[PDB]
Amino acid sequence: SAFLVVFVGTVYVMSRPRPVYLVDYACYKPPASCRVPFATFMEHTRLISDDDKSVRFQTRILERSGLGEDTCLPPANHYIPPNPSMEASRAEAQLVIFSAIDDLVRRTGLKPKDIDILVVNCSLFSPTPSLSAMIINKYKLRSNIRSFNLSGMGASAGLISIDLARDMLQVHPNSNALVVSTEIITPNFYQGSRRDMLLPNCLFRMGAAAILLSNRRREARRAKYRLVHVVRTHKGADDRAYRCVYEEEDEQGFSGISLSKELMAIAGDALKSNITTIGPLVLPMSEQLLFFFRLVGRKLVNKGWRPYIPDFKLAFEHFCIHAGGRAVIDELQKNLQLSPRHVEASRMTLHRFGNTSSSSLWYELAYIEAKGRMRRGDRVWQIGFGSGFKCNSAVWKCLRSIKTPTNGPWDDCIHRYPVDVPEVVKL
Amino acid sequence: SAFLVVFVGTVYVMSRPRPVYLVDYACYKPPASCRVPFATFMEHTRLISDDDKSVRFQTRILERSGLGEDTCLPPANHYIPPNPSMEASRAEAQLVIFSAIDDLVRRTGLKPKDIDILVVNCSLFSPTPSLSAMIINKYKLRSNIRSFNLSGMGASAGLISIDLARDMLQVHPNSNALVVSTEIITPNFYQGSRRDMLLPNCLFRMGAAAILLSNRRREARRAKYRLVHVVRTHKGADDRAYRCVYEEEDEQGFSGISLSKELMAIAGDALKSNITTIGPLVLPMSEQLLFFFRLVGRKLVNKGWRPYIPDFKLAFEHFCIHAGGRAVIDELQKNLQLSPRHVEASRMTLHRFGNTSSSSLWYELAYIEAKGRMRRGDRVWQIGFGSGFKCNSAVWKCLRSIKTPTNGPWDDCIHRYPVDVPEVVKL
Amino acid sequence: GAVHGHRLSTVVPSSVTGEVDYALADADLAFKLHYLRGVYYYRSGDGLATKVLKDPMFPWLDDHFPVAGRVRRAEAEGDGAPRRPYIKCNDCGVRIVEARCDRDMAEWIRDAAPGRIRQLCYDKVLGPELFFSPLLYVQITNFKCGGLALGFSWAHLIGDIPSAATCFNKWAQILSGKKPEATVLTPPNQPLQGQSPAAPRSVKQVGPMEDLWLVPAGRDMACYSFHVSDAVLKKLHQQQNGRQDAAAGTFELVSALVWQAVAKIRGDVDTVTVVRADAAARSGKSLANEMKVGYVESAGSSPAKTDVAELAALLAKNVVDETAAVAAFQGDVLVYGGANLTLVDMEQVDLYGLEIKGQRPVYVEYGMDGVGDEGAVLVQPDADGRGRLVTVVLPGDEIDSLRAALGSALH
Amino acid sequence: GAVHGHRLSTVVPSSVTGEVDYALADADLAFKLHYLRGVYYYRSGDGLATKVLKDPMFPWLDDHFPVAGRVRRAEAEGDGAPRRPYIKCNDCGVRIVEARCDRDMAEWIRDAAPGRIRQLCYDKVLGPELFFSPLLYVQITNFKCGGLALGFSWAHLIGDIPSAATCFNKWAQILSGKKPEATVLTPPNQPLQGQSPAAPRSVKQVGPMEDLWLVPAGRDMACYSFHVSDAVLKKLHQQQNGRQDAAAGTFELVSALVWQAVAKIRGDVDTVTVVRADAAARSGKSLANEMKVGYVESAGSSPAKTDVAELAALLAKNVVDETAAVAAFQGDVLVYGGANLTLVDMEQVDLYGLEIKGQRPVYVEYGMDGVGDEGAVLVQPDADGRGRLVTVVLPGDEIDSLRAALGSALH
Ligand SMILES: CC(C)(COP(=O)(O)OP(=O)(O)OC[C@H]1O[C@@H](n2cnc3c(N)ncnc32)[C@H](O)[C@@H]1OP(=O)(O)O)[C@@H](O)C(=O)NCCC(=O)NCCSC(=O)CC(=O)O
Ligand SMILES: CC(C)(COP(=O)(O)OP(=O)(O)OC[C@H]1O[C@@H](n2cnc3c(N)ncnc32)[C@H](O)[C@@H]1OP(=O)(O)O)[C@@H](O)C(=O)NCCC(=O)NCCSC(=O)CC(=O)O
Repeated sequence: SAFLVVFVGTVYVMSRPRPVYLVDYACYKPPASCRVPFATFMEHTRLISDDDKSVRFQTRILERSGLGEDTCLPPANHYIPPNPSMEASRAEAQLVIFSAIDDLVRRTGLKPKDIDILVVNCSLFSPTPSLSAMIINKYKLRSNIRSFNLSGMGASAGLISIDLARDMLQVHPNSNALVVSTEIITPNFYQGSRRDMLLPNCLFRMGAAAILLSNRRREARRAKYRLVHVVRTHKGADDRAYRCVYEEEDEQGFSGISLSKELMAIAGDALKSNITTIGPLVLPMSEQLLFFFRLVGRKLVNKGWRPYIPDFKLAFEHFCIHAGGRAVIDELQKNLQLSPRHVEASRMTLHRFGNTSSSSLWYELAYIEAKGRMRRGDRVWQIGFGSGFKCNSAVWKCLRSIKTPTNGPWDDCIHRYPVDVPEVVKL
Repeated sequence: SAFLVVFVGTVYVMSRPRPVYLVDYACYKPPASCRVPFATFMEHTRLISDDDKSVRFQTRILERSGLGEDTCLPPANHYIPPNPSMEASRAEAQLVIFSAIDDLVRRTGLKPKDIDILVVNCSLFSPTPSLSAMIINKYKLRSNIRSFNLSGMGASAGLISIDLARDMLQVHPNSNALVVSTEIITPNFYQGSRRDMLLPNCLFRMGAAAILLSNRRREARRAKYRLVHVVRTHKGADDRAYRCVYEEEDEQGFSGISLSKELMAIAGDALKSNITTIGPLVLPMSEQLLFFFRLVGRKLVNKGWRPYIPDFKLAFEHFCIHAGGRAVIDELQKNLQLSPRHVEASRMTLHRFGNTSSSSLWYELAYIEAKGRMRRGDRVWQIGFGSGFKCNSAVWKCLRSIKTPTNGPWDDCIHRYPVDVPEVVKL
Repeated sequence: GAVHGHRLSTVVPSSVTGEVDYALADADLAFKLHYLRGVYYYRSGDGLATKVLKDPMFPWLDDHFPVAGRVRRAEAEGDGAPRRPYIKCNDCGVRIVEARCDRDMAEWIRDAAPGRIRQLCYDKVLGPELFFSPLLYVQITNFKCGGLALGFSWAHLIGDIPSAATCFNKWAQILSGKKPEATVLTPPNQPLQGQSPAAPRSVKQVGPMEDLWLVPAGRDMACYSFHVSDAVLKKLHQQQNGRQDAAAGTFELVSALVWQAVAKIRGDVDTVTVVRADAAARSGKSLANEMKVGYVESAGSSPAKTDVAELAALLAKNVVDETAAVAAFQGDVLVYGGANLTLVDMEQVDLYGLEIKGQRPVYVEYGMDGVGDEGAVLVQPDADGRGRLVTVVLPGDEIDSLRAALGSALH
Repeated sequence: GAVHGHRLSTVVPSSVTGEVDYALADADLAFKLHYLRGVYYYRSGDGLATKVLKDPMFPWLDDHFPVAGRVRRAEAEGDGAPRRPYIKCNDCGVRIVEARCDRDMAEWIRDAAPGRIRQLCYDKVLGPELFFSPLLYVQITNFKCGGLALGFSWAHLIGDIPSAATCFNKWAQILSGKKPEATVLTPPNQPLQGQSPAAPRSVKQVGPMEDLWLVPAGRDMACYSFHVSDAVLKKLHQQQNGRQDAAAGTFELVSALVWQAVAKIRGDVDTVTVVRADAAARSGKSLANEMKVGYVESAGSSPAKTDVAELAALLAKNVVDETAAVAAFQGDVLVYGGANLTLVDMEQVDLYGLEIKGQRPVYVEYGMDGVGDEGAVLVQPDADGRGRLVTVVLPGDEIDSLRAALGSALH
């Protein structure tokens, strides 16, 4: 063939999807003027409450939580009792978000007229106008910007916004996307005494991340990662998984997030429904033969062999399990059969920054970058789980080797990390 | 030539966008047990209020509001004083939404396992798990559904949801997209006494719309409309238009929507900024020539001429301006030079249903379909303005002539509409 | 064991009435100062949740839309002396007061203590905000034994007592699934002239109030509602020996016994008032104040110690009827207990026809409000349909001694 | 014109300390029952919002991390008869109390009424939750003038009074933009062995206290801060004509004046305590109790008959210092006001070195909490550096008698 390859050469390049490049991202580093230690949190709890059945419960929760002393709460939970105002929660949203976009536009050389798509997510706090309209008002973005504000979707909506900005960058060529993933802790606080609602008091901390995605080929040599796959999984059709992370009000009228005791069994079963989709996508077919050389000799001889799970350590170099709690990283390690060096970004992110809900994956990625472990061609797996039990996952591929002076949230304190973490905090 | 013309039929055919078809929609008609007359509202206000200045204000607001006697409030504002609980807010979200999707799946034969994209928008009420997860839990949708929950984006977020479902149907072929556009009035009631925050009490009423879009070409003989354009215009960069519809807390701590007195001057300038984008897209070139020939003679002949923007009455046959208030449709009519029959769906929708925030455009479309005026090939213009002053606009093209028994929200009352709405109702 | 947790709500007509002005008759504006309090007790109140009880109130107010209207006045730009009220039929609605009482209902029915129809009815009045005051209040009290008490606070302006009871039974028939009888509001009421400046002796000209439609008595009333049994009814038929008489043995004898008990304690109760809820005097209208007001006097010896057969034959024969001059008068007139002790004939009124689903009431008592300081006597039917229930509205200083005087005869 | 609107908040160290245990000295545990109440008045608090004042407290507590810790108890190695406490350096923080007062500050400074130091310092104590009680409270009171009052409630366990004052001045130096000097915690405190089973006659051995480090008085205590001027100081120097004196002419004359003034009120206060803040006894440490506590007897005539010159002569030389036997005693003791009257020498202490931006304080007064019912005399410096200020913490029975007994000499 000599002339009928241009028809193949134009049916392949117009059907190939546009690549979505992660140019750079900036994570909000909260200051040491907002850190809440163990003893400060426990004395703040002991002053406002009267019963020593809730304080002794929160002591065990916070000492088995896997957090540290540098975890930061907003400047309203430093008061006894706290002040969950609307202006105090909106000014915190102008602190964690605007300091993450200012850090991003000074390291990328980004213009505010260059941003075409703006996808902001924050679970509980959703003011009128949006946080996206707040960003548009502050940075003077264009009138034809395509802004979206996904609210109420929990701690897995960071990858929902990443998949949304991916699907918007296929329709619109030569565009930049701005993804902001935050969680405002000032209206998240629980003023009551129900024990299932006091676990979000001892877990969630300050944090945000501004993410710059693009599909231009000019920003393919400056870019850090290429988005390979985003795999979503919604276990909300089950009634046990839908009412797992449920926002209720107690019998005294205080709103809050009520976690279930069966959450870790549901978070494990939301991952294995996500593993069965992302498995054929990322595993090499050198050993994707577990379903054709091993399964065909089962239902005629013996159903059930002793377990040899698909080794995901052959498909990925880095793992970014969402830092929900200590016991959830402990279980998803044993489901994936991970080494303790693989779950090190998640553990040290929960230790240093706490359960920053929608943006823990970016603090984990900045940990893997700032340790000098992000080499060229390394594949990254970000597993993120939240409310409604959406368990979304993203596979990034590193384009260029990151140099260890990173200018991220970790560079002030990563000479001490990884810290050895005993499972209790003695008091 | 006769052999190398396949390069024309491979570059042009694979670069055209996928057509998005509005298959059907279903607006929630509230029952007559939840209706609030004028006297019931002005007595429920007068029993709680100690201030006799606020009732003299809300009398004037509700009597010049353009609303009617069939406007429905949720079953928590029927109490004296109201009880805006969260269980009562979820009971309304399970009522206005699950009765508009049940109306849609019985008139289209839609299966819950066919829905691939789910875009729900509600401005103020955004629980955890979100309303999209509520729809997924009730109807038992698939685990790999792409669900989005856009909250905080005001009353113009219906067309943001339509634009999002349109852009999601370009990437995913052979897909159905469910769009739910509602507003929960139960947490939106202002329990205070500030006069700028007492206008959303006298305007916002119950209503919801569930919309089924699809890019399947098999559903081109069943569908009612084809989406032509969606034009978005975000006026949030102006500091006056950003704080025009603003959610605050007053001096007593009550949260509410504070409407400004500068709203019609902003909504008119957010519309004519949207007109300059949708103008070259839909206007016929037989009278688009004033931007090609007549603007040549501005610095050539005269500066100071006759007021004449091009006629949108030649472009579209139907208009669906968002039924915000009486003075807003009065101001967006003279900015477009519309006949009283052109602003008739908006006026009768505001009279019958009130200011349903995001679903007013679908109630107006159901009004035009109920009168039998929706013919084949007719073009519809749906204008929606909201908070942050996003002012979105969409153009649909009717595919088949709608037969006048519609089974919508209007069929119990369409024989008496249009009603001669007085300027001030008789007191 | 007081009633607590009052939650206020409204029910409207399900269909828009429009700009309709319901004209009130001349007999409606004479009874405007009085208010009816009726309580309907039920043994089992399960399955009657307060959406089940409230959803038939929306089709029931479609037929009875003046009950959901509000009182306004018609302006007169001549002299400012007349301003006739009407019912502007806006769909403002009927108050629904959800309440709960943690006492036993059967122990409270047999309490015989002064004051259970005030705690079980919402004690409101077409009050100082006249233009924004409801004409009907329905209180739904749930007891801790499972009992249910429906307390109706009915304004005597919009309807009579049989009109009120038929209006409630037409809601019970919609709740039971039955088809109610059609309501006739069709011939509109017109005012009448005739120039009567002299009030009858059956009523008391109170002062020309303007926006509070209530006369305070100074001495607080109390509805003591005792029971007249079947054995003491036919025992009252043992004093008419040797004579034939047209005295109805279940109204004239009972009200004559209560008149004897009141006149034994007061000095001279010479003139009384009989306000009959007759049926042959009714038209077809569903909301009309068609009572039969008239005064009866002794005209001779005092009724303090004569026997009740003489007072019964005196009450059934010597009534001078004045129901037309009460309506033809121009001022506020205060019929119920204003000039004289009223004796009301609510005995042919279908009180126990408030069958909710299949549940006939256990006990139905009717009180009043706005009674002047002479007293009101309300002779009601019984649950079995043979005895009488007598609610007596009195200033409180006498019910301690009416129980001492009536108990010698009632055993 | 009272203080209201208290808002509580904490400031932690900016750097994590870790699992450090600050060992207390044998002198720190002898002063654990007393507390310090120091108020610093400022004329103009412009630009000094309660973020500008709170932000330098995060670098200030990195150097002074035992002040941000809590007090715990270690367990014995054999039988559990002793339990020596220590400051566990968890970064729990320092309380900040943002209050306001609508009274104007210049009127309240010159008012001479008792109870001013109690309202501007947050009166708390290492109290009923001993493991969860702060060692330092800072109250910021905004006045009607815009004047600022910093009220420092300092637990006397963690440091002395010059240690408290330099610890506050090192915060004001960070606030003013300056650089504070070195905070020395480098030699750790250790217990001693001296075999001391007998308490000195300068303290009062109170009973066993377990989880409340405050001895109650029972009477109404009152701290009365009167100012002793320069002209009355030179009138005190005319009573050693021809007599050689070694008394410091600004402390022993003034404390002798207050001693004979309260000796004319109480019966027989024969001996007194002098708590000297001696500059030579201080070591290099920044949080340590290097006081000089010792009694002094009359040893002759009564202190109510004699004059202040011979009282100062016996007050300078006849001090039997017991500051080692105070720290060496086992049981809990009461220094300030326990056994005898205490005459503190807080006069070379840099009180007015709290220049927060460029502003010298207008008035600085120090009170004490936990003083027993004998009294405490706090001889402070004034703003000019020549006159003195005396805060007398006595019961309220003899405060108004002291203002009359001192007025004959103070003019
Ligand atoms: C496992 C831990 C309880 C700590 O381990 P422990 O050893 O203390 O557990 P344990 O068995 O000994 O007992 C713990 C005590 O706390 C109680 N307890 C434990 N979990 C509870 C829960 N969900 N609700 C109410 N009570 C609970 C137990 O009854 C018990 O009380 P008793 O002593 O009486 O027996 C905690 O670390 C944990 O919950 N980790 C999971 C974190 C998590 O749930 N993250 C959700 C974020 S998802 C998200 O981010 C999505 C979103 O928010 O939208
Ligand atoms: C224009 C109207 C006031 C009615 O016309 P009138 O003839 O009565 O106006 P008027 O000139 O006579 O004066 C009316 C009285 O109300 C006061 N008044 C008017 N607008 C006010 C406002 N926004 N805030 C506070 N006060 C206001 C005026 O000061 C005046 O007070 P005085 O008596 O002292 O003179 C009302 O219909 C109106 O405001 N329509 C606009 C509705 C609107 O804004 N919709 C936005 C939906 S946006 C949305 O849906 C997005 C989202 O929710 O997120």
